[PDB]
Amino acid sequence: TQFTAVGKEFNKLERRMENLNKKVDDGFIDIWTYNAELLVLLENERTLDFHDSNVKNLY
Amino acid sequence: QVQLQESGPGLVKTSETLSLTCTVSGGSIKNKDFFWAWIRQPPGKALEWIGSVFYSGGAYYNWSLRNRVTMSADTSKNQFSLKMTSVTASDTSFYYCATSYVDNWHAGLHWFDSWGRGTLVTVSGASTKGPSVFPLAPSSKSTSGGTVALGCLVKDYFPEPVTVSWNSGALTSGVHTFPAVLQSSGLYSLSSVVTVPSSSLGTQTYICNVNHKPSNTKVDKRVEP
Amino acid sequence: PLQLGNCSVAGWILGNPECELLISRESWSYIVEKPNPENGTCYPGHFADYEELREQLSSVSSFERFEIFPKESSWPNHTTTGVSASCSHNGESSFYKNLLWLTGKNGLYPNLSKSYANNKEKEVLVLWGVHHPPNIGDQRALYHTENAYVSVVSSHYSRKFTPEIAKRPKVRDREGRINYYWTLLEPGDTIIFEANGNLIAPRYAFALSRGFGSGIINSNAPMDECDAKCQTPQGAINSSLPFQNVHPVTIGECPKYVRSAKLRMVTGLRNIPS
Amino acid sequence: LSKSYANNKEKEVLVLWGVHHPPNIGDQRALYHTENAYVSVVSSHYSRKFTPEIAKRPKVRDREGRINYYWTLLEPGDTIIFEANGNLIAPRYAFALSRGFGSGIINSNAPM
Amino acid sequence: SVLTQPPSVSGAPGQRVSISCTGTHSNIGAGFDVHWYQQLPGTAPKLLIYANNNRPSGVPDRFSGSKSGSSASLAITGLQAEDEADYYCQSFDSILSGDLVFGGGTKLTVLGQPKGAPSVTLFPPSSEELQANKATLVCLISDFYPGAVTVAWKADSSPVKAGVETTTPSKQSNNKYAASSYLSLTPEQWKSHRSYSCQVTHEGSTVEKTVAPT
Ligand SMILES: *[C@@H]1O[C@H](CO)[C@@H](O[C@@H]2O[C@H](CO)[C@@H](O)[C@H](O)[C@H]2NC(C)=O)[C@H](O)[C@H]1NC(C)=O
Ligand SMILES: *[C@@H]1O[C@H](CO)[C@@H](O)[C@H](O)[C@H]1NC(C)=O
Ligand SMILES: *[C@@H]1O[C@H](CO)[C@@H](O)[C@H](O)[C@H]1NC(C)=O
Ligand SMILES: *[C@@H]1O[C@H](CO)[C@@H](O)[C@H](O)[C@H]1NC(C)=O
Repeated sequence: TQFTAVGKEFNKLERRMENLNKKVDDGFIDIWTYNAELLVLLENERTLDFHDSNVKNLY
Repeated sequence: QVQLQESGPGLVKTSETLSLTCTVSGGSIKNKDFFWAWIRQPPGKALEWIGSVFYSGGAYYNWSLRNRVTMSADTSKNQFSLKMTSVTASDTSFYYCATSYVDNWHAGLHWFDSWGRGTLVTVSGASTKGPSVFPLAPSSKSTSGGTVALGCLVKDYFPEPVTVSWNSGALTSGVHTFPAVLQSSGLYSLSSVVTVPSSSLGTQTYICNVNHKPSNTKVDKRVEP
Repeated sequence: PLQLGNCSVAGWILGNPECELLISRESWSYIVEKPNPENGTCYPGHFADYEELREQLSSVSSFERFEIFPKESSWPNHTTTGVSASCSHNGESSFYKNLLWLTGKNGLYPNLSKSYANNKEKEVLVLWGVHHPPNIGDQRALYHTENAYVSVVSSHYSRKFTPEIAKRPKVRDREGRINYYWTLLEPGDTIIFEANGNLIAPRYAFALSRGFGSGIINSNAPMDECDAKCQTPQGAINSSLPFQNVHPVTIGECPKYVRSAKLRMVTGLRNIPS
Repeated sequence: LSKSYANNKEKEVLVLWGVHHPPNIGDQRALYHTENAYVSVVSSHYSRKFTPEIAKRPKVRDREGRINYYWTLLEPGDTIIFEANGNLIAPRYAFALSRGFGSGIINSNAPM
Repeated sequence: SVLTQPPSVSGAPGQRVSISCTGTHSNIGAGFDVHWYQQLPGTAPKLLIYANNNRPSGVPDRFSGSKSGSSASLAITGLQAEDEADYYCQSFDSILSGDLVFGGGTKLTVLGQPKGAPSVTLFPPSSEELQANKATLVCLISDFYPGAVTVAWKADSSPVKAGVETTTPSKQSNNKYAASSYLSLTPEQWKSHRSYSCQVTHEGSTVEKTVAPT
């Protein structure tokens, strides 16, 4: 990650930009929250499966 | 530590435009701490500020001149300039270039240093006239008192001035270039004189180098008795 | 950062008499403002492109206040004593430190013309105001004209302001208004002010070098000597991890915000010891 | 002056004009012989009245004076009216166009 | 000139002179510093005092500056002949645009300066000049004090009025003066008379010089 200031401030006659900006911020949170939660679930199963295959092979 | 030199003297037709350039040596014109000035002085009269310019072209001008003057800087050539429009006879002055160390302009605590020699700009409807140089030689009947003098006679030129050196600069001792005459015909006549010992009269070459920068009229003259 | 206490960016930048922040800072990484500052535009009016100025002033690498047009000497044929009950300091009508209220002197308000060549090699934030009286009486009393103008021009700005007099709801006890304007004067450029009335003349301007790209945080959290890579409104965060669930609106090299409560990766084996 | 233009192109017409703003009242009077100048420009989707504002300005390309540039994309079948008593930098050439997909500008010294 | 200076001041050597510079509410009275310049005959001005009382290098403790209210003063104690020059004060004026301003200048005269006599040298029309169908006699007057002279020409031994053209005396580096007188004749006039003469009168005392066509 590079240096970034997420926040943007708008005036009472800039409600569309305000919302456009909310759409961006929320869309990215939606993606990262889904991806991150699912990646961890998938690769935790993969890690556990990997140990199992190593002990079965050591045997 | 900086040296300033204005452009050559010359004539400007009435209602026309005056241009001058100053050349900075011993340092850069591209310095945030200086505002480069143009000051003027009508002969025999007082000093007047025209304007001051930053290297970026940002300038301040004498209120009374704000609409006739324009100043610029050329960071490559290390020069700053003046352009003055719709010239009147009142614009006949000695134009000097100087500089000011400036922190905050409107504090008004700044002065002028590193002044140039000055340049005479003559405003006239008249035309540029070159000089007729003649040798002023000492007599073949003269019995030497102790010393002796010879000279150069610069005749009917316009405008002022003429630079008179001797032996391309070699001769400095005893030299005396006299202030010119305004021949009541509008033309000028000036004469330089060098005083030498009697001994070195026949035994030395005397060449007076005359320069009328207004007309680009360089003339060298052998003064022989 | 730049802590503003009870002041807003407007209050601090205009020089509201309740804002000062003693011997001031010359560089800041971000700005700290309270959720609702109580000291801003003490004299009411519109601050032009305020959210834009706020963004441009977020991070600043170099910053110097300089008396663009010194109060004590710049206006010999104008009065500069102008103060307001709405801009009080302690128990007395004061005004903004960075601006000057020019009104008539000896029955006249002569034309003014004051240019400024940018000799700073940095951008210069030049701020002014236009006064809009509530009635024609006041207009005539203060500026001795009914046909007033305020021209402000640079090589990249040109606006002519004419005052508009009107009956207005009182704000901080004023029917009158001062509209605030600014420009970032480019290195080497000249700005010209020319007026016959209503100019709230710039007094102090600022030579600056605009930083990376930061923002403002509105938080009542204490300031501290600690060093971070990621700042949140409620406190700083350890930036080494890829994700955080602390706050969505941050400043820095930050982990990605996630709605998740836990994100733990198994390294070892299932712990089955009995 | 009063000069209208009915869009007979069946395409959008990019109409460009300018408003001259002299540095002094002398020049204003010299060039336009009015101190109370106007430039009206109106279509069915544009309406702006321009009054010149004279002022002392820093010179740019040796000018104290300014020309502010304006444009509108006149819709097929629409009329545009220009009406002025001074300061109009009148449109000479206009452009009938059909706006493409959605592109952009590239700033590059690469060969074509 | 927005700043006012006395046209002139004088002093005997070793005395103290004071050149005043008086301003207004928009310049000195507005708090702007005052600076001074020394201008010697036929040279560009040079800085003498900067920032009210500061001396640049090469300026002796004799020169001092003071500023009070809306007026400034240049003082010179122990006056020397070398100090004889014009003196300009400079400040700043905020009334309009914010301008740099100068005073009208003050000519300083140092007194008790020796009454030196003129050095006249007279030249006949050159070989090249007469061959160019013109004739000019050049009478060069130099190193005289005070700067007042009357030049009278002589054709044989009779007065001349036509062809005579003389300069107004100018100040030299040494504080002495110099003049020139040029007599215009035709080569015919030059040859027809036995000898021409230049008579220079300075403080009643007169100097004569002569030239003949051989
Ligand atoms: C700065 O903010 C303070 C605090 O909000 C303001 O002070 C209030 O002023 C009113 C005036 O009618 C008083 O009744 C309140 O008691 C004050 N509040 C506090 C908490 O002291 C003040 O107006 C602001 N100053 C400026 C110049 O903007
Ligand atoms: C802000 O205002 C409060 C009272 O509302 C006060 O206690 C505090 O000291 C003020 N100053 C700062 C810098 O927060
Ligand atoms: C400025 O004010 C003075 C009076 O204090 C007055 O005499 C003068 O005319 C005014 N105008 C200018 C431009 O000096
Ligand atoms: C930051 O996080 C990493 C990984 O979680 C950890 O190793 C490190 O000690 C943390 N440092 C601090 C100061 O919290």
